Amino acid sequence: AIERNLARMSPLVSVTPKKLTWEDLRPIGPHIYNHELPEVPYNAFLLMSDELGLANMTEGKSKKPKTLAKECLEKYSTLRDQTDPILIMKSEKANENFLW
Amino acid sequence: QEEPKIPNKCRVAAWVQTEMNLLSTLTSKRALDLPEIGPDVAPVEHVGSERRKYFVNEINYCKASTVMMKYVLFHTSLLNESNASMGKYKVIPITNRVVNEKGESFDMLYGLAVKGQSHLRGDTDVVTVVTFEFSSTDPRVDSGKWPKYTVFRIGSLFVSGREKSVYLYCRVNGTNKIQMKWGMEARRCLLQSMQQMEAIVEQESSIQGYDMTKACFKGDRVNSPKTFSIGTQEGKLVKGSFGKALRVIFTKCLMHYVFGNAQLEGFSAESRRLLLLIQALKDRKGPWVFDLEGMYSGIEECISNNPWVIQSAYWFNEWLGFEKEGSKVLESVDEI
Amino acid sequence: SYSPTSP
Amino acid sequence: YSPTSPSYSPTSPSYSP
Amino acid sequence: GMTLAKIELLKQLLRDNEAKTVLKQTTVDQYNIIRKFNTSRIEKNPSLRMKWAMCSNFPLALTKGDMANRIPLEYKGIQLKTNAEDIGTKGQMCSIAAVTWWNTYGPIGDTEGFERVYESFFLRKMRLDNATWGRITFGPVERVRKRVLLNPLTKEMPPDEASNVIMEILFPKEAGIPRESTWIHRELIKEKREKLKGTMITPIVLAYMLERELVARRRFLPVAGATSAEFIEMLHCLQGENWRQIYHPGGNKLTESRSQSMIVACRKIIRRSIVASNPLELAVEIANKTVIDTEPLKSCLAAIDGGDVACDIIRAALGLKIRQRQRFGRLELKRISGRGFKNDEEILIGNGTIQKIGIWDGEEEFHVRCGECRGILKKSKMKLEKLLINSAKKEDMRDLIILCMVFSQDTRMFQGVRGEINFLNRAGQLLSPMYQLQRYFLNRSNDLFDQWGYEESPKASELHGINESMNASDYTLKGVVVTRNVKVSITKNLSLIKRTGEVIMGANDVSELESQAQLMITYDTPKMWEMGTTKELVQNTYQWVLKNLVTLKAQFLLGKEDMFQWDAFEAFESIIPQKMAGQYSGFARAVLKQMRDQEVMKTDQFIKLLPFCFSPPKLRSNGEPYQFLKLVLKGGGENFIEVRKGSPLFSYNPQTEVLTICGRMMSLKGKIEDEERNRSMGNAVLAGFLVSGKYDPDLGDFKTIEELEKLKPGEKANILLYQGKPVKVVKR
Amino acid sequence: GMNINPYFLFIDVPIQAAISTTFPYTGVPPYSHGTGTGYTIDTVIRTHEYSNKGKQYISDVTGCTMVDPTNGPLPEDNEPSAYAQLDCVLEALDRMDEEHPGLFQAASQNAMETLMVTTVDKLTQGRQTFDWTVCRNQPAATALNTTITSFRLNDLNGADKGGLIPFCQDIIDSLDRPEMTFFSVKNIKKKLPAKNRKGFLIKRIPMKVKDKITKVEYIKRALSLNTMTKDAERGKLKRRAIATAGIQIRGFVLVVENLAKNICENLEQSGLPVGGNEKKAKLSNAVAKMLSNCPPGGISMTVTGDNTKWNECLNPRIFLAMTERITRDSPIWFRDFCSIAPVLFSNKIARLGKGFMITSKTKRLKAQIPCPDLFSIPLERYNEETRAKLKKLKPFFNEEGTASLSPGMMMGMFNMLSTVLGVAALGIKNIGNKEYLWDGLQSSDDFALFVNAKDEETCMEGINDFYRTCKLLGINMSKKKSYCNETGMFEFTSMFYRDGFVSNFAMELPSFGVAGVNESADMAIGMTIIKNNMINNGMGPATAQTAIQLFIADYRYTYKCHRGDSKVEGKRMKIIKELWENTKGRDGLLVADGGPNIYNLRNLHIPEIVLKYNLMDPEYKGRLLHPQNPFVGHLSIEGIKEADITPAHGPVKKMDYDAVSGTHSWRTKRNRSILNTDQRNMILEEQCYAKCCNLFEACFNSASYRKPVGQHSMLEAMAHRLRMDARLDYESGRMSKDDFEKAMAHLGEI
RNA sequence: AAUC
RNA sequence: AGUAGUAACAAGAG
RNA sequence: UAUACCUCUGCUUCUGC
Ligand SMILES: *O=P([O])([O])OP([O])(=O)O[C][C]1O[C]([N+]2=[C]N([C])C3=C2N=C([N])[N]C3=O)[C]([O])[C]1[O]
Repeated sequence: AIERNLARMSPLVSVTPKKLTWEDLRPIGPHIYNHELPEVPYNAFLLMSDELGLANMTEGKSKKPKTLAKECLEKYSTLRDQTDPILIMKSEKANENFLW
Repeated sequence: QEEPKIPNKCRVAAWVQTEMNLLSTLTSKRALDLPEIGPDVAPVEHVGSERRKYFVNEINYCKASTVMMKYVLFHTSLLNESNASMGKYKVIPITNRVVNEKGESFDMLYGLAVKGQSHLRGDTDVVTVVTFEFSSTDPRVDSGKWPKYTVFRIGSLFVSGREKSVYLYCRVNGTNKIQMKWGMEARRCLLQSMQQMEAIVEQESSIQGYDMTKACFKGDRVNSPKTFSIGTQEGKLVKGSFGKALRVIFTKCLMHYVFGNAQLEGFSAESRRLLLLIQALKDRKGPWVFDLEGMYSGIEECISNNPWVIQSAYWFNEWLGFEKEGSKVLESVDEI
Repeated sequence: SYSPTSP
Repeated sequence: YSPTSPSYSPTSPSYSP
Repeated sequence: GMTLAKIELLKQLLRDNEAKTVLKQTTVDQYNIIRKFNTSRIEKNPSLRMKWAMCSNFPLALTKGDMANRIPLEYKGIQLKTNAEDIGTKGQMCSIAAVTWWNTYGPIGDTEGFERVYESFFLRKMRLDNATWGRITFGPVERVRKRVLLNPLTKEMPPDEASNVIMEILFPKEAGIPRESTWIHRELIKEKREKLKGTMITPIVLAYMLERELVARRRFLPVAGATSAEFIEMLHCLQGENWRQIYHPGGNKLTESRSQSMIVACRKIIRRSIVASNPLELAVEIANKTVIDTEPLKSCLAAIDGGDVACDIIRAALGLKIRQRQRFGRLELKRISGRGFKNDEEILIGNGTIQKIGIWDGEEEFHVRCGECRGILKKSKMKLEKLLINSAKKEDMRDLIILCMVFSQDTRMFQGVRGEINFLNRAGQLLSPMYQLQRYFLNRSNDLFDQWGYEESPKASELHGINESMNASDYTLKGVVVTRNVKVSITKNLSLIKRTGEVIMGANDVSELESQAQLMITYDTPKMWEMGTTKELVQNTYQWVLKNLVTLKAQFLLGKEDMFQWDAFEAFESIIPQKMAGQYSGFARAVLKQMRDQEVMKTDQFIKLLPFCFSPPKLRSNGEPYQFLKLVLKGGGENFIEVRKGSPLFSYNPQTEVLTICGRMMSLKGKIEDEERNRSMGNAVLAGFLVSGKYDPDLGDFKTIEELEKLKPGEKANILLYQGKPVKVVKR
Repeated sequence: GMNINPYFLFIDVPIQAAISTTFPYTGVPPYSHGTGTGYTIDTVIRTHEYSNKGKQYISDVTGCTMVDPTNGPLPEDNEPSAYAQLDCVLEALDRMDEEHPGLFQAASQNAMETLMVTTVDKLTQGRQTFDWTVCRNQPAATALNTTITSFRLNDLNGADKGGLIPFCQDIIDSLDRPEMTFFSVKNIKKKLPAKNRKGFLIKRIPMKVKDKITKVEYIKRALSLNTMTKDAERGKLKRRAIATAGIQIRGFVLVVENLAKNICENLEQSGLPVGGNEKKAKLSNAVAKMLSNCPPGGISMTVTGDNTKWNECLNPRIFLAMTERITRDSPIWFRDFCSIAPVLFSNKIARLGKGFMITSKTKRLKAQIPCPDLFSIPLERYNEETRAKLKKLKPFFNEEGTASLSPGMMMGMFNMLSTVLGVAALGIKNIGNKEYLWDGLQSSDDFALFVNAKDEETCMEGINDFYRTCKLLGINMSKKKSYCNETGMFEFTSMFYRDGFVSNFAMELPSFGVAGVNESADMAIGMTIIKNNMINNGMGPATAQTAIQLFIADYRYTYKCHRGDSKVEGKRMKIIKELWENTKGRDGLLVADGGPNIYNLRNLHIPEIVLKYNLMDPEYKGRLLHPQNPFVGHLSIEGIKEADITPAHGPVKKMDYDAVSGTHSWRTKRNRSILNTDQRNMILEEQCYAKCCNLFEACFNSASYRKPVGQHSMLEAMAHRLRMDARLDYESGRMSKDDFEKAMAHLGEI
């Protein structure tokens, strides 16, 4: 029956195979090289390489997060007591005033 | 019924490369909070201890290691507030405990964050978090990196000697119960990287018949240090240490989380099929295909607006080109 | 004890 | 000898003239 | 007065309309359906839900009792529990702080007979406590995936048999129909009761802990020379792929387990010693320094009364009396007279299939035994003749007759196989065809007797036969009778000879079965790598070639062929089928000479073949050596060294100059000639054959090994090295 | 500047050796948001898209639109095809019986004999099941109970007999009933006396009401499948839909699957139902033989294969034919039994989830549109994507808001039986006596075909035949995902081969974290996962020791149980710090009580409570392991040893661990969302059964251990026991004359 | 010298 | 807004 | 309407083999 069916079945049905040669492997993602599209933005939850930690040498004991964040800002008082907003970059749909 | 919003198409961006190159690099600051362990008795545990002294510290003393420990410790506290103080708006700090070469606990603060109302019923239900983060980076330099961010100048610091201006990157972001949990379990980035390289240490330890850890990293009497193809220099390959090749994977494993979504999974899955077909040609196992263009459409429809996917697509095309050049050495073998 | 290096 | 040392490995079969 | 309370609590319940109807309508079978009834959905992310739930105020649920009320509502300004009751427990909900409180300031409970209840676990610790650790060795380890026992048991039983024993200990009255199993394990039941007497722990916990130390936990694990449970429990610290660690587990070890490892140890020694000139000298060397866990092989062979052919051969070589005592499960035989020879036959069975079984020829006599009962047995090639036995238990005499019939390999026994038997494993592995048939007829014995035959009893002084029912009857089984009464020297090539020059055992009499040990076999000899497995020896050998490739390649190119026969390559020969070993050497020695003489050298191919050139060579009739496509080795379809191509064992990458030996990658950079990168393989692929030009369409299709061997010198031919590399080669 | 590229590792190390680094399992898996109706309808359309050239007819039973592809016209394109010819299946099945002699009748016997022994409670051990009574998914144990109680009203007490056969006999009979009545609890007010101003209070009591449905309605509900979307499905961009089965169908599937399972075990070229090391052991030998048996001076090629649209093509009517062939020697009662499950799937109905949500962005409003009200709205308000789908659904759509899905295997469930149909293709081995020999492996949809022939030109022609052979069974090979290469390396069910199956640590990585059972259980699980990965998935001692470190971290933060000497602030940590000061043997304290972590590579297999028992204070160990502590509760035989684990590949299999039952072995509060819904009434229903069962366990202690047997009344059992207990205690002298008469008096009333 |  | 990505959440209910 | 700046809820508005 299988013999009879593979006989009467259309040759169009096939895996149509081809041996792979290196120059068949065209580079993946043609669009990512096109400059018409916009540069992909940073969309990570926190900052990574660009991050900047304020060093506050501890008394070798664990403290509450609020107290820690306090003492860390107590040292860097110049930044903690900067009440004057000097805007540099603004997000398309954001509020300079509310954020600050 | 409104039309569904589709991820828009982006192009390659250098900041992803730059992130990779920097996160890989070594520092003088150990972040990882690796707790105590039982005492060593079995000689396997004594080898296991030594192997770590090289493997762990190679990660610990790198940039990615601290960034990872930040995300974990933040996502930990952020989830704790989200359940405890559901109705209350709370100011959560971006804490991280660090230890220097001399051995002193330097508590860091990368900025302040604000968690909104967190009545999170479903796992996918979103709690809006607003991030205010310190930075030495001028956003005008690479403008196209920070469409989402809003930056203020808030003073200056003389960290090196030059008056390096301190900025404040402000952004309205969002997380959910799942991401916050998967964040707390981002320490397992160590294991995926450490095993992969301990395997190569074992493989080589078999051949020389002694612990080739010390030998692989730096080298000893008989054996010189292991070296890997690691990166490019204006279109010409460069070699790097085992210690670097370790960190490059550890970084990748962290980026897998930091840019983890449906776009990455779909790409990672379909791109393996091509990675194997390439290995077949490298092994000279005459590989055959039935529909390549169809197999490509599967890989290419996963590239939209994931930084890591878009850069991995580039890196893959770069690596393919280098392997495509190496092929020319073989095609002219056993044909005299 | 180990202490890593780079270029 | 420590497992990290090259002298830890066994006195293997070496060839001689 | 517990009885009164239960009745009064049953009264209170039956006054409720809902409870009344439920207890009337629900059957004892249906109990298992109403118990699993609740509002609780299955949590398909318990990792998340827990981390979340832990950040709530009152995640936990207390059980409504006086002990729940012992907890205060708050402590030092901390909310321990809440007044609001849980839906499930019908009791006050509480925080994780409530747990920590209880463990700190809570009431001090009664921990009497805790170590006796949780014995199974404390033993597991006691084994690690009293254990001693050896030394870590770095080098290849071939790992086999065998079905092993995870945890050591107190006394092994099937699930059903243990379940009843547990019932008799904890829940006597519910137990039900008393089986014979009760009387068999009566001593264990009595012992467990006395140990679990003064304990407050919940029965369900005791049942669970007992079920652990009775029911078997057998699952597939990758192992290497350690199958004993007390090793398998430590399997993580025993060995990896590319490392090994010696570990002596404390407490006690079994005699059977020692005897098991004792055999494989000898079988491994002999199988290796066979190939070396003066095997005895090499066998004696290793045998002395061979260790089973801690006890040396000699001490084991001296202490244990039993083993196989291989054990006796070594026993003689060390200088000990040989116990010619073959064992077939429960059956323990001892040779009196005769000597049999194993031959693989295609035996047909009753159900309607064919199975390769190693049949034993010649007439022999054995002194059989099975528990309390004893006897003497005689048999011929696939037939039982005479079976004398004494009177003891009915079941011991019943089992002894079944074992002897299966042992005899009588064509009437195989005809009795009318059911289902598994000779192949679930994982496509092989199961011992004789040891499978023994298990079948032990339980289902009704077919065996019926399918055998019957005749009249013997009529002598003390000879009186027995029937199927095992009673002194007239119609006894065909060739069965019951009665009322019960130095050597070894050769150079490992053979046991009497004073009359009669050989009783040889090196071709030991089993060709390569099987895992139960305990850990440690060879206290610097050449211990030689006793290793195929893939272990293959890898270790090729490493020695590379370790001295400088001096080896040099002295060979000068002329000296003294490396061909080098200590290293002797161990490698013992994992070659000792039948084409010389023919391989014949081929390899020719192709190697054809590289240094012709000056078409290929260092990768030199390294590949040099190990095969230890065996004294064997050429064809007309002087030419044998030709090959691939060189086959002991065990597995994986193990071969393709000559024209690369193989799973040995492969070379020209591009990177990387040599992959059983997965492990070495580098041949700075050990290859610059001109060599061009030099074709066609020249060093067939002995007395060298490349002329490129594939000539005239000559026709590629020629077989046979077609290439039968060609007169100075005839051109077409060979295919590896897919898409045609060559035009001529005979020198 | 030096530009790092991570792929450049693949220059030094080959892909398979370092495949672990191509799996992003530190990241978050894809989840589904909102409805799954658009995903379900897509499946509904696509299932009929591959069967549209078959035979379309109207079911005289249901009155639905049915589609039959089987024995349809053969395809003239490479598009998926359900057009499987009956003869070509029967031939491939015959070929299997020839190659494996008397396996069918042998497998049928084993299953048939098991069916007789199988109890009704076997249907309790399942996941969320569709409950026809309330028309919502519920636990299998409840979904079963609701059906038994409902069947008792319509007068079908086959369940009471204890066997599954008479209960299955009731299910097929329940279709014949003209009306099917079922309880539907409805609230009633009731004044109760209290200490109020007006001394009383109103308590809304539940009252069971007898609600009926027609013959047709029940028949459809019985054939209905409830659809969702696959959440946490790895290595996939876009999402896909799945379905849950009813309590009726679940009975017959268990037998047919058990039947195919018996065949599969004995079949050589099957990856199921074997698993773990046993799976590798088989595939290794299979590969070794399939490698070393090949003709010398030829080429052995491995097709790393995969079938697309597996469930969407495979027809139940082919699966029906399979059972009839397998049960040919078995008796006529068993033939008809195995025939039901496929017959139900042949006329199955698909429930289209929740529906579609519509919103005005300006007004800022939203509202769910139920599936019955899909065509209530003009289709101009639905978006292009949904508009096209809803039009294509129309000729299959029912008024009650369901879709007639006669073709395909929406839910699946037939994995073992679907593997066999695959093996049957691998059994053929040749077509037209050509110069090739194929033979492969099968794990449901996943396959790996080996081909031994003269040259590669012949091999590919041999593969082309397999492709065209599989089309006649209803198996469509994925030209996209499937690829071929010379034997030596291949992929089969996320297992990567390269002259031996290579280690892939990233697959098992998610399991290393806190599983979330409880403190005492999660510790055991945590170490047992570490030690089992050192064995099976090749984790070196350095990474293994780090995996212990990284666990205690996740453990201490999750359960907020840091060391006593550490000064980390927290509600619990305050009492932990006092325990550290109070306790002398601080090494005896568990990690969950702010004690030190003493675990290493060697002692992973030993429980934490046992390791420290000798080092504990006499007071602390008393508290920790108090026999009558309130935290632990009524332990179930499964509740102590076993616990769920979800690996990223196969179904959720429950592994077993070793832990001591102490204060830390607690349970969490029940989800309290039920209190606000009308489902409240089930809380009373539960606590009612709870009382009965808990009182039964007080009479029969072995009930907790081994399943009680008996077709008699649950009260009758409790009566006779408590009668004897009282009589024997009196005659022995544990019971007094005062208590015995009172006992006999109370039992006298019953 | 296995099966369970 | 933002998260996010083929459909949701940006609190629900009495 | 109203109580309601009150009350309840955080997987139980469908998670299969
Ligand atoms: O372990 P083996 O491969 O050697 O095979 P098996 O199963 O027969 O081993 C059991 C033991 O019994 C001995 N045996 C078996 N038969 C039937 C005979 C013998 N020995 C002799 N002399 N005559 C027999 O007829 C095996 O030798 C083995 O020790």
